[PDB]
Amino acid sequence: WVIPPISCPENEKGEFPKNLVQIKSNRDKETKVFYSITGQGADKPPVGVFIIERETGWLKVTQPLDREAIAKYILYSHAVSSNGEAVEDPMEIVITVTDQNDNRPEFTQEVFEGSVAEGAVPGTSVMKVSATDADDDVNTYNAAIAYTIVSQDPELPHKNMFTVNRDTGVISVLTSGLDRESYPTYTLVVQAADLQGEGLSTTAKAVITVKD
Ligand SMILES: [Ca+2]
Ligand SMILES: [Ca+2]
Ligand SMILES: [Ca+2]
Repeated sequence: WVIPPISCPENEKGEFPKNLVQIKSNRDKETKVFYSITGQGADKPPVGVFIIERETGWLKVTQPLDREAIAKYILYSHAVSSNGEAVEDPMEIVITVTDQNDNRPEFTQEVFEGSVAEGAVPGTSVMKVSATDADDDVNTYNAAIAYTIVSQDPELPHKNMFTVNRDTGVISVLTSGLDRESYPTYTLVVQAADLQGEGLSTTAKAVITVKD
């Protein structure tokens, strides 16, 4: 069997500090030992965001974390006898910051210029609007963006001219009518909303200039 790793849920509240796991060294009864820790987040920037009870070897986190700032922390423990002799070899402990969804997805832009041709046939791909999300796009949907249009303008010759692939944010003519003659440009309001379209959201525009 083996020892499992250590992950600590970001943005935690309750009271601080909090007990991660517990450290040891068989020189428990043989002498007196004092545990300490080295690394960033311990004895380096960020300064002591992690501490260990010298007499119990109880790891600790004296505040909340940001998986966007640092998702993983690497921490090293040491054992010393009351007299100043390392009894154990510096052991390494790894601490993972799980994620939570506190990031509004961000359209890479606010104004995505675009262009379509009159002929165009219902299916023609006109352009694409694109966004980013920094929450754990790898082990949570928390960075799963889902696109939709909010308001087209002018709404002629029909409400709902173009449409947008949710999954990839591409706009394609949805029905016919585009007539450069009377509606030369169009102003689409796209909306990216993470969590597969059930969480944080943002918006930007799309200017589809109909061509001859
Ligand atoms: Ca965060
Ligand atoms: Ca998010
Ligand atoms: Ca996050």
